[PDB]
Amino acid sequence: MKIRSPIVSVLGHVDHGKTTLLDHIRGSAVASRITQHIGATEIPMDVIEGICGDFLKKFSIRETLPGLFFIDTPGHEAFTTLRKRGGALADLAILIVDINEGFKPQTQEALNILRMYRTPFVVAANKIDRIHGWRVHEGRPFMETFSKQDIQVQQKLDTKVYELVGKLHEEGFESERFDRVTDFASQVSIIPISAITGEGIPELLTMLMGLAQQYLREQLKIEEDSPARGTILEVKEETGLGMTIDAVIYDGILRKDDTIAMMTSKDVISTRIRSLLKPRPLESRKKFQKVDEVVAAAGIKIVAPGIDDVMAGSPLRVVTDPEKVREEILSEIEDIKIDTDEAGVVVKADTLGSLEAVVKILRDMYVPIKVADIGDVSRRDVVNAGIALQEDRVYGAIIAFNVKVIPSAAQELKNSDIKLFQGNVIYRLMEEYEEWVRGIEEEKKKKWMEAIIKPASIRLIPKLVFRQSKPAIGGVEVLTGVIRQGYPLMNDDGETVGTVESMQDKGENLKSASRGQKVAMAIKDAVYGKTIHEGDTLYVDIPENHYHILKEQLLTDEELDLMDKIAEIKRKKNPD
Ligand SMILES: Nc1nc2c(ncn2[C@@H]2O[C@H](COP(=O)(O)OP(=O)(O)O)[C@@H](O)[C@H]2O)c(=O)[nH]1
Repeated sequence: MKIRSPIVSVLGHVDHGKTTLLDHIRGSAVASRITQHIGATEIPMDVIEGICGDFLKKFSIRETLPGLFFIDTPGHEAFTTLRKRGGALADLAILIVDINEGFKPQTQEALNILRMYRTPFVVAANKIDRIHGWRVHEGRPFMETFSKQDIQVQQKLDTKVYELVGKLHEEGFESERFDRVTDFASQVSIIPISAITGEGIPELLTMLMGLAQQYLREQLKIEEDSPARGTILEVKEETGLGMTIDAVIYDGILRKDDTIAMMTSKDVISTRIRSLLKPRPLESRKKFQKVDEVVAAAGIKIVAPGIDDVMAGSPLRVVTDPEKVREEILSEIEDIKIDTDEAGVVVKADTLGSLEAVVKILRDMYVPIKVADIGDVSRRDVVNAGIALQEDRVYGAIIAFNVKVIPSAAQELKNSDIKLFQGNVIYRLMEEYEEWVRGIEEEKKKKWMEAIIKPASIRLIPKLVFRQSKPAIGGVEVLTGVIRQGYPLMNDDGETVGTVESMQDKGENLKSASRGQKVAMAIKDAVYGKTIHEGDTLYVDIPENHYHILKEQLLTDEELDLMDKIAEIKRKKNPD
């Protein structure tokens, strides 16, 4: 057993500086007296100590770590592909943000995933050299170069830092410029830097080491002779070689003659490795260097037969026991794909990692999942959604992340009832889904409220009697509420006097009457001069069970007052 290098991802909105930042650290390494990796950069502890001043001396873990293994983040800003059995492949992260631009959509998306997988991170407020009036002091610690700026320049920088603090706060994260942090464990540390200039990088790396000191212990233990465990980051063609796999090994050893298992779009496969390729060491004509093996804390390119359909994000396992590896990979993938008869909600994502991100977020929002898979929305996805709609329209929806819609499914989707949420920003999709369930929720109650007998009051206008009884008919004025056709009416003493049979507003047939409308009303079972009298006030005879639904669904002010009045009336022969 040994302690490996913490794996570090660099996340952030396009053009905010992820690449430039990595190149600068790479450069400080290149300029010294280092193993090369495919898709990653290892910065040895001695290099880190050379960049960080005596500032690093406060962190004892530096004496036990080999260095920091930076991931040169995947294809097209994927980042969720940097996955591992359970959560993130990265042990730590740097969230880069342009200090002059502020938080952008991609920035918030990364922030949500970092919180989701509880990955410790630091925030690098990049491009400080672009603040008006800034005088560059090449590769110097932030504190040193900052103290040489004009006072109004120092102030402009802090204004931008506090804007970031403001944004992180709205997002549920307390934070501060790194040197003003009071609780390192609960506040995000913000390090202002210039990736192009090198300014601030020393405190940036020092804070990363601070994150390691605070959080990383057993997660870094590796068994260097155990069968390698890794994650496939890319599956791509390479000139002269066929399909190739770029992977990061996070535990164990991978040898050039090993058999490795992985997941394809259909099943678990294994392949016997032909070559392990790493970049040329620092006038060979070869683009790569062959290697016999590699030990955890490595990025490698693998050449092996039928890997065309291997999924990016798939676990990579050296095989000892064929059945155990297969079931172990299947169980992992099983919690991400999903296809059952129960629940509802159909999810489609562009990659395994993204699908996993959506599935987890949904599971946190306690939304059941019927289908979750990779690929464009299909007719089958639509049909399955329709099936789930049957037991709550809350599930009659398809959440499609960075995926297109198959024409066949487009047509199937023609008939409504099936809501389609499309987008390349996970938090927005979840935002939209909630405000969607929101409406569906209101549209539901209002619907069952229409079936509830509400409070309403009526006054029998004197001298406007058109029929004494059988259908009793007379002029009426609605006092409070909304009297409806069918409503039961009761005496001032709770005695039932009849039901509203029909109403008419001048020449209009009304099923509902409100305010002080005054209409000719027919009251079934009532008889003038006997059970009802001119001038009387009549009240809706609200049922007990219906009355109780004052709390289970609450209604004008006058209506409220009336409800109490109606309660007082009926309480004359049965309290409550
Ligand atoms: N002035 C300035 N430009 C920077 C800085 N960091 C990055 N850039 C520039 O911003 C552009 C995009 O950033 P880049 O690292 O290349 O790619 P990325 O992962 O999308 O961030 C490039 O033109 C960089 O040269 C910085 O600190 N200062």
